[PDB]
Amino acid sequence: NTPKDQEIKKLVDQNFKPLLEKYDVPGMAVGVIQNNKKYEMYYGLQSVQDKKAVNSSTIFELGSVSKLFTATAGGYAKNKGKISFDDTPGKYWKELKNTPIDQVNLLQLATYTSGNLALQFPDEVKTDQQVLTFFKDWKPKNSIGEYRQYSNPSIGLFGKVVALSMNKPFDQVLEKTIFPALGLKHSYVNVPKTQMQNYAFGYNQENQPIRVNRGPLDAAPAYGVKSTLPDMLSFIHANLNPQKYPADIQRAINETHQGRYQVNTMYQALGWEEFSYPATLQTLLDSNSEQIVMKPNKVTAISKEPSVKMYHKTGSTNGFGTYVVFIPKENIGLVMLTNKRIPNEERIKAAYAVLNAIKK
Repeated sequence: NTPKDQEIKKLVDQNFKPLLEKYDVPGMAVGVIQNNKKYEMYYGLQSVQDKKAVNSSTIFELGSVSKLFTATAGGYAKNKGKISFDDTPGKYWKELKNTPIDQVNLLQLATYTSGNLALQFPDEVKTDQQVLTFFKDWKPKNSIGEYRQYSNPSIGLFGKVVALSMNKPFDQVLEKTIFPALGLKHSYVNVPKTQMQNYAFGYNQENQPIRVNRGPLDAAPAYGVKSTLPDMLSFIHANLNPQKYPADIQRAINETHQGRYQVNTMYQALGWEEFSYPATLQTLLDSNSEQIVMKPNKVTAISKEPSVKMYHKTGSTNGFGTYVVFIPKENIGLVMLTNKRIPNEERIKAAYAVLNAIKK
């Protein structure tokens, strides 16, 4: 006999701990939640030069996992009657009325099907006026709704519009409404001075300390959130148990679980990627392939609406890596946070190995 917490720690040691030496990663946090029990595993240093250990207070950058909070905020505003996903952005950002982008609906912005939005804002797009000009000069390429092209400006505009519909800045939408509704205590769009001692350095591919800095304000819905391992386990708990939360945030969480279309084996939900469960490892790897992440792909309507499903999301910044995954009917999920990027495939593979080996 070996206690469960030790069995899970041994599986994380076997599958995630070797990644630290393999990719010269300073620090890592891995959390598993199973049947509402949380297991937290911390490795390495949040700051190499300060010899400061990663711990339950360490704040990491979530990168594109930030989009899951934007999606939740959108689900919240929709089920509060503040927006319809059939609305267009010019209904809320009036300067976009009578522009081509005002033909694209909010759901299409949130799920990357406008037809002509690239992965990033151009480097020169920094001010609010440059963002306005960027979207005013947008013209459709592909037929709207036909093609998925993963796009930070696309979901950034969605987040800006959600915020406008709630009459507050997006940072306030998350920090004053969504994070508290989810019970998160150390999640931020802007880390306060009192928490800077807990904000890990990111480390670039030369193991030099860095931190996210760039992009316009309206990129924050795409990659601007920072959080801790306990907070991300609470967020997974909320996604596994939405019925335990008040009606408004319950409905918001459920909105993010609804698949909207497919590209091959991947269901695009709001923020989350969704898959039939059990999913093959290759299905999960394909979601992060160059073909899916970097190129436009024709979308198809959902045919099989999976009763039994799983969800995941990767995220990265220059100096950080994130992976979150959960499986509702196995009552289980996992979060990985690192302060150095490692290949997405390694994150997915390690999590797959751990989750499949944990005893039910």
